[PDB]
Amino acid sequence: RECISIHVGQAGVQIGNACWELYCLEHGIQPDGQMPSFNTFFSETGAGKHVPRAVFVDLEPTVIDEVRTGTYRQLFHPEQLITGKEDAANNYARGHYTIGKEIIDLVLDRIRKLADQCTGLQGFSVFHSFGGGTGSGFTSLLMERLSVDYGKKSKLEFSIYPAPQVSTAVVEPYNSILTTHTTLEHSDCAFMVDNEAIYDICRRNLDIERPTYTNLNRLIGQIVSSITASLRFDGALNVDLTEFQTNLVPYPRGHFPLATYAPVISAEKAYHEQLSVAEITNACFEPANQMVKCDPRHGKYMACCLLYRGDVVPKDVNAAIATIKTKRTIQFVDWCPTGFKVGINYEPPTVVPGGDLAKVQRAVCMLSNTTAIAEAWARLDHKFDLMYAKRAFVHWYVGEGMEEGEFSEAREDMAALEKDYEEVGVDS
Amino acid sequence: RECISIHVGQAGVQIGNACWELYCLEHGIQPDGQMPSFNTFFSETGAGKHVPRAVFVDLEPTVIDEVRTGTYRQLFHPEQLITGKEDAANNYARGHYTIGKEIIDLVLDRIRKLADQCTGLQGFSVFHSFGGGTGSGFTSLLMERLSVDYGKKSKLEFSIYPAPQVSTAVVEPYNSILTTHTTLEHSDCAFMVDNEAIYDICRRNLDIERPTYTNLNRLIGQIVSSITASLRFDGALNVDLTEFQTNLVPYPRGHFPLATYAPVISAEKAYHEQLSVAEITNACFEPANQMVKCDPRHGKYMACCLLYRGDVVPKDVNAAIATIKTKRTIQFVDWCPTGFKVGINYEPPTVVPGGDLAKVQRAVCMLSNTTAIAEAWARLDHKFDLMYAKRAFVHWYVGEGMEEGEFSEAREDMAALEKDYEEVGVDS
Amino acid sequence: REIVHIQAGQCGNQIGAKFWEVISDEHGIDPTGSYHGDSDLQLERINVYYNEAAGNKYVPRAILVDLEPGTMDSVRSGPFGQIFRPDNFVFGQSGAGNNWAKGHYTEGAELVDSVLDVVRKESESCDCLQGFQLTHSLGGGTGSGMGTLLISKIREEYPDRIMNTFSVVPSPKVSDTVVEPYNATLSVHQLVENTDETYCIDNEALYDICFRTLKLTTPTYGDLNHLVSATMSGVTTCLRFPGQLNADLRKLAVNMVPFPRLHFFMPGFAPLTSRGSQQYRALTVPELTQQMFDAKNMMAACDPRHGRYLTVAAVFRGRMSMKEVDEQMLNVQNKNSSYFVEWIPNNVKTAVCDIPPRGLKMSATFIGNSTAIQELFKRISEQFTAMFRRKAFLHWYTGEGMDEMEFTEAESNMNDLVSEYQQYQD
Amino acid sequence: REIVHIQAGQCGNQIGAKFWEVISDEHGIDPTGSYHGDSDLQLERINVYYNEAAGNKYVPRAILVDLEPGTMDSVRSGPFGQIFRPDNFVFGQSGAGNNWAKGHYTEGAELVDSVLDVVRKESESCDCLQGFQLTHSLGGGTGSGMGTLLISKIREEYPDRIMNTFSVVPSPKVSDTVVEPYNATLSVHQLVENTDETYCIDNEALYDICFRTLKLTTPTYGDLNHLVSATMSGVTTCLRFPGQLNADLRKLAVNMVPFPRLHFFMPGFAPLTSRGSQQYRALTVPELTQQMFDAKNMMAACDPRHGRYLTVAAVFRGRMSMKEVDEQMLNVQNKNSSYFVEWIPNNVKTAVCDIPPRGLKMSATFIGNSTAIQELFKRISEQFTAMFRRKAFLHWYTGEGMDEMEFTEAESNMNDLVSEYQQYQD
Ligand SMILES: Nc1nc2c(ncn2[C@@H]2O[C@H](COP(=O)(O)CP(=O)(O)OP(=O)(O)O)[C@@H](O)[C@H]2O)c(=O)[nH]1
Ligand SMILES: Nc1nc2c(ncn2[C@@H]2O[C@H](COP(=O)(O)CP(=O)(O)OP(=O)(O)O)[C@@H](O)[C@H]2O)c(=O)[nH]1
Ligand SMILES: Nc1nc2c(ncn2[C@@H]2O[C@H](COP(=O)(O)OP(=O)(O)OP(=O)(O)O)[C@@H](O)[C@H]2O)c(=O)[nH]1
Ligand SMILES: Nc1nc2c(ncn2[C@@H]2O[C@H](COP(=O)(O)OP(=O)(O)OP(=O)(O)O)[C@@H](O)[C@H]2O)c(=O)[nH]1
Ligand SMILES: [Mg+2]
Ligand SMILES: [Mg+2]
Ligand SMILES: [Mg+2]
Ligand SMILES: [Mg+2]
Repeated sequence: RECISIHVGQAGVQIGNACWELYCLEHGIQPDGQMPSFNTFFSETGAGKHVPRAVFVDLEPTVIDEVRTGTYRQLFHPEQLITGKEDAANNYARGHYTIGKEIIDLVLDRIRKLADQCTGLQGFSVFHSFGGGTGSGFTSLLMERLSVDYGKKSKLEFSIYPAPQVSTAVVEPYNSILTTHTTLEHSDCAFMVDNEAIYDICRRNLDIERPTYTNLNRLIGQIVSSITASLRFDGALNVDLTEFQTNLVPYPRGHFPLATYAPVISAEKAYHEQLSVAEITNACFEPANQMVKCDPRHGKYMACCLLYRGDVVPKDVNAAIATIKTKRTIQFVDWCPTGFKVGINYEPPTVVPGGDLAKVQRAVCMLSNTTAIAEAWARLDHKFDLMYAKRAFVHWYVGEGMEEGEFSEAREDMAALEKDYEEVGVDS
Repeated sequence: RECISIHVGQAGVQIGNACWELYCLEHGIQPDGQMPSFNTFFSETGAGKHVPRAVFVDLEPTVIDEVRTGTYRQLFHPEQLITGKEDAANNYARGHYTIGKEIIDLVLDRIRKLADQCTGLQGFSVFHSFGGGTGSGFTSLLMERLSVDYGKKSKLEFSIYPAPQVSTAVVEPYNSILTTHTTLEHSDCAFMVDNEAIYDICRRNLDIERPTYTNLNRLIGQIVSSITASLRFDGALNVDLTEFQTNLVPYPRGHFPLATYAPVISAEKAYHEQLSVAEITNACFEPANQMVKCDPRHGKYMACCLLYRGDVVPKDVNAAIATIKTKRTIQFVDWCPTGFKVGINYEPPTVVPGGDLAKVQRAVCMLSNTTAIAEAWARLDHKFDLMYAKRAFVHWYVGEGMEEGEFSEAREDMAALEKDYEEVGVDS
Repeated sequence: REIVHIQAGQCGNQIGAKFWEVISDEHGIDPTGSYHGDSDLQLERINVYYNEAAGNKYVPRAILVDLEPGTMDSVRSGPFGQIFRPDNFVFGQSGAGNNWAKGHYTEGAELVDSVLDVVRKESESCDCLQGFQLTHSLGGGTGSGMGTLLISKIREEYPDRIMNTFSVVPSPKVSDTVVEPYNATLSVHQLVENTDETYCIDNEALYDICFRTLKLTTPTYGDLNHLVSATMSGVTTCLRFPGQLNADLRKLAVNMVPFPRLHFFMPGFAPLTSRGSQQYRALTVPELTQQMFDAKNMMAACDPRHGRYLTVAAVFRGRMSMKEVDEQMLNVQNKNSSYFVEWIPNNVKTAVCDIPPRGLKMSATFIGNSTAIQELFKRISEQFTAMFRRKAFLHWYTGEGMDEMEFTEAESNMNDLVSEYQQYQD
Repeated sequence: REIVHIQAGQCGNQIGAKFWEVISDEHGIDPTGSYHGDSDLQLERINVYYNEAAGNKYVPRAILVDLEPGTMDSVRSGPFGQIFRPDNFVFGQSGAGNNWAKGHYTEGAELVDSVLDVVRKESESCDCLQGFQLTHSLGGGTGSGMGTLLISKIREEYPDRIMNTFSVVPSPKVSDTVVEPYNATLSVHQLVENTDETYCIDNEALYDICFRTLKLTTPTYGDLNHLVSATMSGVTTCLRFPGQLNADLRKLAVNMVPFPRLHFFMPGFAPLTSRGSQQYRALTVPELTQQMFDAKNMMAACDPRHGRYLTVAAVFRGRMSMKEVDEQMLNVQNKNSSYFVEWIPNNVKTAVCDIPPRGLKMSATFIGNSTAIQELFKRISEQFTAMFRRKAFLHWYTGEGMDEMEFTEAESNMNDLVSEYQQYQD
């Protein structure tokens, strides 16, 4: 019941940096690899050194070099640090093919090595952005090959959603749309997260004046471990990744649950506050704590899963659920009666030294399949239209070999996706 | 059987400052929240810190900042300290709508949070002035929303009555009249208090040369706790807030009981004096101890309720009542035979360190529905007429969107109110 | 909560020099801009008037503007020139010659556009503007001309912000230029439509204060402009420091303006007496109210008792009781009820804050709005008509391009203001 | 990841002199070539611009080229002449006389072949070229002539490498030679087809910066070329040092070029103000963005607000938050949306790295692509037509062998570029 973590691009790697740091914090792992104690993510060598089961890929050396110069470079095996010599210029054409195609075989074989190291691989998780090159384009290439050799193993993807505020590439819509299609084709579950919503949480609930990616990544990393580490460690009601597939995807296409997380409270505001299971879950149904820029009250629910860490009793959860059903404004779709899944571990939430969040006694992760996701898609469609109407910058992809129809096609596929969410939301 | 305290404006907040200080004094609460011991007003966190169930709102930061810099800032939760960035300029138009409308949603949700924290909310009490902006206008807005979501919970309002002496806004009559109407529409019981009558008591019974608001607030705060804390703590004859509704309001409109309180005696004059239950209640029927500038001997009584703290025996009260009936000049209205309600707690009156009143062994709060209240209304009507005759300053509201007829309307509503008090006073 | 201040003309430059001196004293800011205060409260609202520069240094949120370099340089050479940033020195090189037409209409306009860009920059640096403050003359070319142009542009950009101005009012005993009434009339015409309030201070009255009450044999502008700055700082004390009543200027505006066009005010101040007698003083609120009511302590050259009051604002600094202040000010109205207009019950409004002026235990600033003010407008309008009828010197303004009707209409609006005071008078 | 830089003409030679000075400062390289830095990061990407010579000495990957020995010698005589190897000094002995025909077409070609062989040698020594950088004039004979020949040959050999160039743009107030528009037109014609991007800097604007903002009474090229070098080093800071966003020049090219033929850029820089005011500064991202947006801090003589933006790139140096930068730059677009072209949502892109410029805590480089740029082309094309119509001085180029149609077609392509800016403008 092991897994592999794949980090592509700076978005994937920098997030990964916090993720593995967190895993060290969860089990008392020293940077040197020495750890006296997580075998799902680490393998052990005869030296008593543990090695992260992960692959870090960046087509430009730069970020990988950062890894190589950091403290955890002694944790990572040199073969897991793979780099190219030039980026994809924020461009899928290069990421997916022109450049990335020259490295991907190395990458896949290192994955195989790890796959052979694992005895019972449940699956793997991938981190990347939607708008980058390496992070999007290369990622697409990668998933094409992984679904060939692994197939059936869990394909979890964590994708960063381009915000209107932050925008670092003018052709991000194009990059994102191309990517999206391929993730529809090969992922099992995609989680897109909006840095702009996260910033909002950090400035209001963590009270942070000036959020950076380093703080943003800490938040995300903890959420990801609450989903996985928490499954590995055992608790009361353990919930496997295969159950998430089974329970969260009603139709082959609706594989886009979103995440909301609480408690996200600064130490200073946590004093004085004690949240019950019910109260934390009430925070989880608030749009203001949503890690994606959309409105949960607008959309309808199809699936919802709550995972618990630390001090939680099933009974309290049962009461909390009743409250959500009655309080809310949780319009669930007829197609799914009642769909709330509950996983409860005993493992307590962990705290990062030099962190920005309070120590908490219980924590809740909300995963949910809601029709509000279409909203985000609509925003991207529009942006595409504008760029594509003029065909500004199109030569940067076409000149690398892309076909006009490929862009049309991908957009259309997203339009279909959104329409499918509409359809499922239509009660029947 | 819990409650929430809402403090709006400086009048509401500064009064509140003394109120929560008093609650600390009643139960030995440290500024840090630590208290070893009031659950109706406080919730407890796992740290053993207790948090005041209250919301403080000020459209100008200034006063809230004062709170934030005071000792009790460690008691208050940061989310309960809500502020805007500009006042209402003493003007309902802004308080109720232009400015206040932009914050009120925050406020209401924090109220909801507390409402969800309470298990059995009896209701809530609001403190504000009639003449201010935030205190009057914002308050109106607030009550409009609270009656929607809570409805039926107790709506107690404590309003400061503008004195002829103190007058800090030229359009106070206008502010007050607009407010009044809305309080008629949504409060369950309004208590208006005149700082000028209070000053008179402080200079004569407390012997204070120079009263300030800080001394004035102490007096009021104690009265308010004698009504509520005293219900929460249990005594002999406990009297709920719902009983006050039932017993003090004969018709939907007559919801304006006034307060009188005794003993209000300085330490120096209290030596040597011992007041019996009967004697204190005799002080309570004296106009000179009335906290509202009006004449109780002029008006008639419809309802009267006496609440007792400390060392009181029902028998002594029974005798005191007979004395009031026989001594007095308590012309009760035919419509209500005999209407005297008695609540007796065991909880002794408390003393504020550095206070201005003597330690007392028994204390009496008088609530009463009397026709003399019309007098005060008449004064306000006249003042309005003068301003409105010229239409001086009208552009400060109209320019913010108010309608001329709105002012006419509100006055007329007050005229109707006064006439209704007349009618009830007419014996039948 | 922030205020942008602009100094226009020598008057503006020198009065403002004293103003900023005082404000830095209020907050413990030394001439370098460094904070060495006494209290936390000194910093707590420092933002109204200052930007915090690197190193805990502060920069006054204000622009210095003129057409003569020398003046600007003399201000910059003194203490507090160092506190100002170079970015706030906007000036030309040739005065207006006391000509509103040159200041407002032509030359001053050329600088005004750059001033406005600096204004905009500062308003952008602010979190939330409360308003603007201008200091200028009613009779000078840039003070009344340029400054009024600037005002029309600022109000245009910020309709809901408070526009207030302090300005020097001509007097028969002061008058320097023959066209001073011409400049005044033209500025008044514009100010009555484009400001929320203006304070009318007359040097004549100020000289009387200096000698009569302050026992000075040689009144100088250095001290006269000091008295003005006292009143200017008084009006935002509560804004800057915690207190009990009426801190906001808008609140004050609401309570002081009964009619849109009557927005001219009579400032005054207490305690205001020489040191010789101070040893026999005993400040109480009655003492402060006695001095503030007394016309001799008004900074405006006009006795309120000749007219009638529409509004009175009194701002108190320092720890006084609520009763004492509210009883005594009520008593002023009670005792002098014959000088108040019966439309407003409770004509006297008070503001009370907890921080006293450095050196005093308590202090009080008086703002009056009485119909007596019309006399100052009579002095101007009368003098104007004498010149205007003969067109003496008019050619200097017609040389700039001003139309006789421009002046005619300006007069008309002055006449309207007087008539409106009379309508409210009685 | 490596870049080959070439200095052509006096402009190129002197601007590049400052550039290399700065780059060695960036990495702790002394004038001898020895490394004495402060950080490991200084070495970590030193390879972009340097070769490591025996003994931990570094040699700049760049070629110095001209037709006049004296210039070359003067550069070599200064600091940093020592850092260059003899192998990079390629020059003749007779200038072009400001004649593109002599530089491009005839004489300069003779040296270009030897330059190219040195270029090839250096590209062979490199692991992987990222691109090429040229520094030259648009109006001179070797700067525009020889340099453009060299460019056509380099791009020919390396089609996928980034060709960028920085070049000095003629102005009505600068113009030295009568045939300067002729040289410009001919170079433009070639550059528009043969480069990936070019930066348009105008000495006029630079002089204004020096006086207006930097308060210098005597702007000199030594300082003017300093400002250019700041922007030149800014664009590869992230390339050379770790950071968060957009390090690669190609990434920037992708985000800055919406259409193949519109590749002319407007550089600018913040903070850019004299020391006198620096004590009142407080650098924040809003402060840097205010200065970078403001047209007065542009190095190009063109106000963007006259046209409309197609793209904006902002590169930040030093430790700033992600929010602050991304919120504020978004806000620039939000507040000045009227100057952006609606085709591109999110016209402003940012790059942020972690290493500040020596002496500053933070800094920002502005690259704009606005349709306003067409004005610079109008100045050139207009002046050209006046000369061309009469054929004044043409004989000097026809003496070399240039055809009237060569110039005619060159003009045509300039006209195309302006029309394309207009097509995108609106
Ligand atoms: N209380 C004071 N009044 C002053 C002062 N300086 C001038 N004034 C008065 O102001 C008017 C003359 O104006 P200024 O010096 O302000 C003229 P200004 O420099 O604004 O414009 P120009 O026409 O371009 O000279 C007049 O009533 C003078 O008598 C001062 O320092 N204090
Ligand atoms: N910002 C700067 N512009 C310069 C400098 N030197 C020259 N120039 C500008 O460049 C153009 C003149 O060019 P040069 O000195 O570069 C001519 P070059 O030596 O390339 O060729 P020849 O025709 O063989 O002399 C013109 O716009 C000058 O005004 C400099 O040092 N800095
Ligand atoms: N949460 C989070 N988001 C990040 C982080 N780094 C980058 N991003 C976001 O991911 C996107 C940036 O992708 P890039 O860094 O440009 O590119 P890349 O995906 O690494 O691959 P290349 O384009 O080839 O360099 C933007 O939308 C950023 O806001 C990070 O550390 N944390
Ligand atoms: N008893 C008592 N009355 C007070 C206190 N503070 C103010 N008041 C009275 O309440 C009224 C003042 O309201 P303001 O302080 O002007 O205004 P506000 O209601 O806080 O709201 P804004 O007008 O928007 O500032 C006057 O009638 C005062 O006499 C206080 O602490 N205690
Ligand atoms: Mg990258
Ligand atoms: Mg208030
Ligand atoms: Mg002057
Ligand atoms: Mg030369």
